[PDB]
Amino acid sequence: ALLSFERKYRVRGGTLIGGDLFDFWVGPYFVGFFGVSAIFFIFLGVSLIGYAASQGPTWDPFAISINPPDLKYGLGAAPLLEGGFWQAITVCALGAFISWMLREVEISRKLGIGWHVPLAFCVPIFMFCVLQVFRPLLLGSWGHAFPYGILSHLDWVNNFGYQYLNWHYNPGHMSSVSFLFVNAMALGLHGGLILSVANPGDGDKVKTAEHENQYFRDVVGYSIGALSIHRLGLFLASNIFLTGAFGTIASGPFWTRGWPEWWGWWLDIPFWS
Amino acid sequence: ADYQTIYTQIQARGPHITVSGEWGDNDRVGKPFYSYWLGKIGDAQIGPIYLGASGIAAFAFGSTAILIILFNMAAEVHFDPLQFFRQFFWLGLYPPKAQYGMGIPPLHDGGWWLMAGLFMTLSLGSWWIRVYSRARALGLGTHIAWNFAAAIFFVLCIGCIHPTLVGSWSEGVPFGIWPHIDWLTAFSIRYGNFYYCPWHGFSIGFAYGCGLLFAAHGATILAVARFGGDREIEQITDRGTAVERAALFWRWTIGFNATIESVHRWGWFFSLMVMVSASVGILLTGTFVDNWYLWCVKHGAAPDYPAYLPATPDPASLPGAPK
Amino acid sequence: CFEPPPATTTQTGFRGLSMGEVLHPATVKAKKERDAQYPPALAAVKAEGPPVSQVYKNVKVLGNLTEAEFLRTMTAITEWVSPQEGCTYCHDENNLASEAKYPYVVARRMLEMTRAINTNWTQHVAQTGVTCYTCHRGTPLPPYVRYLEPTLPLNNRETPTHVERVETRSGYVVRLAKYTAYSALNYDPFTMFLANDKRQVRVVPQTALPLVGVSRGKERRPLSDAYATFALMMSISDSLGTNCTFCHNAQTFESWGKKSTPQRAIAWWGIRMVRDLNMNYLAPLNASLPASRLGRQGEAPQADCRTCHQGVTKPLFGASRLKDYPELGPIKAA
Amino acid sequence: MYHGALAQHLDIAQLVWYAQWLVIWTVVLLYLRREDRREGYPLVEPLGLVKLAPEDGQVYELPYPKTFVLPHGGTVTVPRRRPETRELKLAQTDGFEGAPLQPTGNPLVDAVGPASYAERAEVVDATVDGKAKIVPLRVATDFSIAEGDVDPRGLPVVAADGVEAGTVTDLWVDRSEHYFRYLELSVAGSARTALIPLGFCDVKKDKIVVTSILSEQFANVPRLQSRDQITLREEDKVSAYYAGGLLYATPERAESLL
Ligand code: BCB
Ligand code: BCB
Ligand code: BCB
Ligand SMILES: C/C=C1/c2cc3[nH]c4c(c3C)C(=O)[C@H](C(=O)OC)c4c3nc(cc4[nH]c(cc(n2)[C@@H]1C)c(C(C)=O)c4C)[C@@H](C)[C@@H]3CCC(=O)OC/C=C(\C)CCC[C@H](C)CCC[C@H](C)CCCC(C)C
Ligand SMILES: C/C=C1/c2cc3[nH]c4c(c3C)C(=O)[C@H](C(=O)OC)c4c3nc(cc4[nH]c(cc(n2)[C@@H]1C)c(C(C)=O)c4C)[C@@H](C)[C@@H]3CCC(=O)OC/C=C(\C)CCC[C@H](C)CCC[C@H](C)CCCC(C)C
Ligand SMILES: CC(C)=CCC/C(C)=C/CC/C(C)=C\CC/C(C)=C/CC/C(C)=C/CC/C(C)=C/CC/C(C)=C/CC/C(C)=C/CC/C(C)=C/CC1=C(C)C(=O)c2ccccc2C1=O
Ligand code: HEC
Ligand code: HEC
Ligand SMILES: CC(C)=CCC/C(C)=C/C=C/C(C)=C/C=C/C(C)=C/C=C\C=C(C)\C=C\C=C(/C)CC/C=C(\C)CCCC(C)C
Ligand SMILES: CCCCCCCCCCCC[N+](C)(C)[O-]
Ligand SMILES: CCCCCCCCCCCC[N+](C)(C)[O-]
Ligand SMILES: CCCCCCCCCCCC[N+](C)(C)[O-]
Ligand SMILES: CCCCCCCCCCCC[N+](C)(C)[O-]
Ligand SMILES: CCCCCCCCCCCC[N+](C)(C)[O-]
Ligand SMILES: [Fe+2]
Repeated sequence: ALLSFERKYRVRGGTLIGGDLFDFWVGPYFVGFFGVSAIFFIFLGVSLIGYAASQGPTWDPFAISINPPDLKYGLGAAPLLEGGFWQAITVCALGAFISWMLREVEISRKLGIGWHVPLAFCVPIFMFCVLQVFRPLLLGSWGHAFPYGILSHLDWVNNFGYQYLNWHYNPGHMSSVSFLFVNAMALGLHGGLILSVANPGDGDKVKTAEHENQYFRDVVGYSIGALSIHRLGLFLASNIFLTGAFGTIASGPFWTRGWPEWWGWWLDIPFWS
Repeated sequence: ADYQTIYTQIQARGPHITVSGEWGDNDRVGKPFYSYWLGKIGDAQIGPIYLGASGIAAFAFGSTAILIILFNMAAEVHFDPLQFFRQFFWLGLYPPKAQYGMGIPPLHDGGWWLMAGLFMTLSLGSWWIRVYSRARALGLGTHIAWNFAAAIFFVLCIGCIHPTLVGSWSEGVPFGIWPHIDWLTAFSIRYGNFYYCPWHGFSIGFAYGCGLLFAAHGATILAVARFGGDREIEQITDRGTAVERAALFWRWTIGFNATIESVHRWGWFFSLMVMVSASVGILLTGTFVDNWYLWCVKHGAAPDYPAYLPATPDPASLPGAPK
Repeated sequence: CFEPPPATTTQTGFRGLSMGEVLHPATVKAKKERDAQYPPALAAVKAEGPPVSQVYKNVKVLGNLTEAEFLRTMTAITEWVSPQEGCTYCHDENNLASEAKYPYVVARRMLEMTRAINTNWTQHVAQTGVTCYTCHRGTPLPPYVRYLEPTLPLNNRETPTHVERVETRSGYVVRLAKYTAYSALNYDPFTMFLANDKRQVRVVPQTALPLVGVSRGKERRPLSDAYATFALMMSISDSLGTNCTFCHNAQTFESWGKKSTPQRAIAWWGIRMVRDLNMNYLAPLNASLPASRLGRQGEAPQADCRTCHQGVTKPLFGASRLKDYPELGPIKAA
Repeated sequence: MYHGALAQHLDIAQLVWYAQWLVIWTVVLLYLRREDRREGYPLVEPLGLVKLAPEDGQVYELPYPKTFVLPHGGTVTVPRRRPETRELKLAQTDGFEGAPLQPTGNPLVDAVGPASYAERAEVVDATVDGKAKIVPLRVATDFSIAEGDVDPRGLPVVAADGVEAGTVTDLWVDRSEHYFRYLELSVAGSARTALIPLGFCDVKKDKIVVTSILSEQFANVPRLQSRDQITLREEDKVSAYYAGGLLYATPERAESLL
């Protein structure tokens, strides 16, 4: 079934690849060539995870872990039960994500809207590539990548941090965190502001664009504006990863010591030492 | 491309708007000024700002906390200005190092930390009254204040509620750039690895989720800026093609969708739940769980791995081992 | 500002746990070149004639050795401790039995200490062992020692800036930080944990839930203990030129078995050895040293992990002279 | 004993785990997902089988209606039944229910696909004090273009075929936000004026470039009822027409890009 306003928008066209062949919907979902490829990659990847898990020690969902190869395999293919499942699953994951992104482009084109959403989605895909592909390529082994496990991936994050003694002092991390926090805070502020205008309470009147701007101008001395808060939110969120990626890539390939010691560039200047 | 979604190509200037509040119209100060460069990416107008009693009080209480912290940091470098500037990030005002339980620590071992905390808490509460009151003055709902209240409560959990619940001021967060960071690791270690605290996981899920949602929502609105999607209030009261297309983009992509009003409820909820989750986690830590990793082992969740180098018995447990 | 690639990496845990060493080839090479200065073993001598307990006047430790063997030891000790100054650093040139110079009596105690390390602390030093060189590296004052307050530079052969000097109060936070791998942790782990056996390094509970009777108010260890253990761990890491994963799976720092490496157990024994060295051999030397050697509270310089290791996971990359100088231990009982 | 330990091998944190999930799912499913259905619902089914017989689930998924009290009089209640009456100049490409539709005429004029507009109120959007919000500078005489920016008046508008479609005569400003939203142009060879949203304009020093439509297509841009004000529905009609061009300005644009 369709939303009451939907039918007029369900026109042919807007595809990147394939034309009319896959230009249709299944229930609410648009398909397209990239919907077909997405489903293929999801099916293969999830099947491989199921099979890999069935060969390990547990069916507990928190405890299951599908891991990359030993460092000694370098950038070569590993045997299936020694890291090869992880390699195949990683390929499926990137195929799925990229297909998802390009499907969003087709959907955007069909609707006549900007492609900002799939462009924004490129950011987490890029970060996944930093962690699983680029950094391991720079260090010479797939085995530096993270394992697929709900809790196990956290054991990887934990050890990776402590390999650099105190990862909190990583300047790319400091930037990434600050963006994470300001973004969460800003989303709260923006959601609450819009709801506060539309829902004044008590049979009071819905307020106005002028009231929205007046509120922040009063509380902090500045209002960014209605369009610009959306540009800002996209910027703050994206920069969680666009800045964090530098901190991740630096650790190993460009810095081998603890992170606190990096700050010696400042602390150890002769003038004040 | 829609160049307007990147920057404002042609800026408008006009007479400044003032919306009257129920009270406080005479406490706005400053003369607005305009930045051309800011105007490319936001509103060009800066100021005026509202004063009022609650904001004045927040600044007085907050400045007092800040001065207590700075004066203790300065004592740490024996009042040497060049070393203060050099060493600033490493400097801090610490809670008690000795265990006095809930006893008021002496000034030289945590008492100034406690004082700074009190003045900071007063500042926060004072600012909260401003955030709440200003909404009421302008005939708006109090959604922002309730979100801010959750942030403040979290800070109270780590600063003084957890310490009270386990009965030691030694557990509070130090003031200082690096020192407040160091606390994170000390706390995680003491409580058996915060990765294994489910509420740490919930708080992260929500915080990452705010990333996803603000990227998604910001991008959605820019994608429909050609249709005036940024005029969200009248899109709520009178649905336009902007939000019809936004909803269909999502419906067609993920199989379901929000409305222009309800997406702001999702974002408010996600943001609130970062702080609510974190607070629950902290309230349970030390009170009811001592080692999160072991609590996960107990409940059957923790992953286990083969040894790579030989498994290593605790030498303290070996026959004839010294203490 | 940064370290150019490639990095050398090792694996120290199950695949996919990010456990292992991370090393800069140029730094490894410089440390190997420094440690390669260890003089070679002197030529073997035939044991002949009587023990020097019968030939010389004032031999108390090395009495079983023959004359040629004992003079070989003196040559080696001179290479390792006082090569610039020579035999007369410790001796009156006109009476080799005289104890008039303070280094003679210290040297005799050091001979005992070295024999004790190599005999009684094999759980740490194995069959690599130590010689005088391991710590001294060719100077009477070993380059890496600790006082009862933090000191800079770490290497005492480097000239200190005014702010580095212990008398400059404004420099204290930096003296601390450079001992804890640049952290801001406000604890000196040498005096807290290595100078003696008064404090427990372990800080993490061994049960999921808090035990009633140790978990409220003044029953509890203050959180400061956890920051202080962290400070010690930063310091040990930097002392050995390594990171946490050389010893631990950070999943659970407190666990042994599959959660720790064999190096963690060796480190445990090292903490005990260092405390024995400090309490029973090094600290009591303040009575035998001139005031110019002592710290501001009258203490003798003492040892930490860095004293031997000097930024390497095995001192001198595992070089050994144990079979070359059996007189330095292990000594057969008794 | 242990703090937190309860009967039957349970502990307080373990109970809180289940409770937190319960709270999350309750808010997500019972509250947020129903807020999400204040527009577009109930769903519309092919042919009909309409109602007749409204399924229980059609009631359960909806929240109770809310009523907004509008700033300038009247109220708006959602969800509410909102018929889409206007015959659609679309035909089926295939009989199966997920098949796309295709335009039976000129889709820009017929307002289908990405040329669709919403049935917004035929009311002029208002400022906080009840003046027309979106108005040309000839009316908003207290507004001006910031120093440093292009004044587009007099400039040619150049369409996707690179042919000049007309001349810019004014800018329409949002008096509430202080933000330009439309350019107004005189259409060459037609004897008419047309608006264009700024989001479809690439503003250059010597021309306005518009890639969304061809020059000849400016002749049928939707026309305002009045010279100096615009209704919310007219705004939707005008923006939708250019967006239609993105898919329909030439036959190639609906077809695969690659
Ligand atoms: C002990 C170790 C620590 C550590 C170690 C650590 C490391 C090693 C790294 C981070 C990184 C990061 N850390 Mg840090 N950290 C953080 C915060 C953060 C993040 C902001 C940042 C980026 C995360 C990332 O890469 O996600 C990645 C998320 C991705 C790739 C998501 C991909 C999504 C995908 C495209 C789509 C997936 C689809 C699903 C499969 C679909 C499922 C189907 C369903 C839903 C239908 C905070 C706030 C704290 C606090 C409060 O202390 C903290 C402490 C710590 N960190 C410790 C000190 N941290 C990273 C960073 O940037 O460092 C500079 C990083 O590398
Ligand atoms: C550099 C640091 C990283 C990091 C650090 C990190 C931390 C520290 C924590 C998480 C947590 C989480 N991480 Mg991880 N992580 C996850 C997924 C997850 C979830 C299991 C969970 C909640 C995430 C969430 O709500 O996000 C926002 C997204 C929302 C709200 C949309 C819904 C997403 C959905 C819950 C995803 C579920 C994924 C499936 C379980 C994966 C399998 C999919 C297939 C098999 C169908 C993915 C899919 C990836 C990929 C694809 O790169 C990733 C990468 C990384 N994580 C990096 C390695 N992550 C938290 C947790 O509880 O772990 C147990 C947690 O504490
Ligand atoms: C080795 C130690 C680690 C650690 C230790 C840690 C601890 C101890 C705690 C967290 C907490 C949290 N961690 Mg974790 N963490 C996080 C993420 C997060 C956050 C989502 C979450 C909540 C904190 C927050 O939002 O504070 C930012 C927001 C704040 C502080 C609110 C401020 C509001 C306030 C009103 C602002 C006031 C400003 C005023 C102007 C100030 C005035 C100044 C004065 C002087 C006048 C990630 C994503 C990772 C990754 C990727 O590894 C990570 C790893 C780690 N954490 C390690 C396991 N983490 C918290 C938690 O959830 O616990 C269950 C928590 O307490
Ligand atoms: C900086 C900006 C950010 C950002 C932004 C945006 N985010 C988007 C969009 C934008 C703009 C979208 O448009 C898109 C979407 O539609 O949204 C509803 C999307 C989405 N963000 C998802 C998850 C998500 N985002 C995260 C982070 C950020 N998002 C950051 C913060 C995080 C974490 C961990 O932080 C997570 C988990 C999905 C819900 C969805 C992709 C669905 C997918 O790709 O479908 C296609 C793939 C599948 C349905 C399954 C694939 C299964 C593979 C083959 C097998 C599993 C392999 C896997 C590697 C195993 C991991 C195990 C694990 C335990 C370690
Ligand atoms: C998940 C949800 C989250 C969330 C939510 C929310 N967070 C809010 C609100 C909501 C909803 C508000 O309504 C309120 C506000 O008003 O927003 C505009 C606010 C706040 N979040 C601040 C900072 C912060 N939030 C953080 C975290 C999260 N927040 C998490 C992530 C973090 C970190 C560490 O992550 C930091 C540093 C301040 C800017 C502000 C409090 C000012 C105060 O209590 O001051 C009290 C103290 C003083 C006034 C004197 C000292 C002056 C200081 C140095 C500077 C104060 C600046 C102030 C704006 C003055 C401007 C006027 C000036 C130009 C003349
Ligand atoms: C082995 C095996 C069986 C494998 C499985 C194979 C498989 C997947 C088969 C399926 C085949 C089917 C059914 C169909 C084929 C067609 C096809 C391509 C289907 C796709 C199926 C599929 C993979 C579905 C999964 C979809 C998915 C990734 C869902 C994730 C949802 C999540 C967790 C979202 C997180 C963000 C979030 C909290 C959103 C909630 C709030 C919403 C809805 C925001 C969106 C939104 C925003 C952001 C606005 O700004 C906005 C503004 C104005 C109006 C509306 C909106 C609006 O709706
Ligand atoms: C301090 C680091 C020493 C240096 C340098 C040298 N010697 Fe030494 N010597 C030292 C000690 C502690 C002892 C006593 C050892 C013991 O077991 O108690 C000695 C002893 C001698 C003796 C025997 C003297 C006697 O009792 O009659 C001789 C002949 C001797 N040492 C010679 C010698 C030479 C030739 C050295 C430079 C090559 C030399 N010593 C260095 C401590 C130190
Ligand atoms: C081997 C050379 C180690 C390195 C490198 C690190 N640690 Fe360690 N750790 C080591 C030992 C031998 C011990 C036990 C000492 C004892 O006397 O019992 C520890 C202990 C810890 C603890 C406490 C565990 C407990 O049971 O409570 C923690 C939290 C800890 N270590 C953390 C840690 C970190 C964060 C490190 C890198 C900065 C690190 N350790 C390094 C041995 C070794
Ligand atoms: C008995 C009971 C119930 C209560 C006792 C009294 C009481 C309420 C005590 C409360 C104590 C509290 C809440 C302590 C909280 C401590 C916390 C959360 C400290 C956290 C971090 C502090 C940091 C980073 C401070 C660094 C400070 C400086 C660099 C000095 C100047 C600081 C600034 C100018 C503000 C930071 C700027 C930021 C906006 C980017
Ligand atoms: C926030 C209240 C207003 C503050 C008043 C300060 C006046 C500064 C005037 C300088 C103008 C700077 N300018 C216009 C070039 O951007
Ligand atoms: C944490 C509370 C500290 C008390 C000091 C704050 C007092 C300000 C109250 C002003 C209230 C004025 N009002 C009602 C107009 O909002
Ligand atoms: C962020 C850490 C999350 C850890 C979650 C641990 C939850 C434990 C309680 C449920 C365990 C259920 N079980 C046995 C199926 O795993
Ligand atoms: C750990 C954070 C928990 C986040 C909860 C995520 C909520 C997204 C759920 C969407 C459910 C969709 N639907 C149609 C089934 O209701
Ligand atoms: C724990 C959060 C994960 C939630 C999983 C997201 C649900 C995927 C459903 C896609 C379509 C949903 N539905 C049934 C409304 O169409
Ligand atoms: Fe919005």
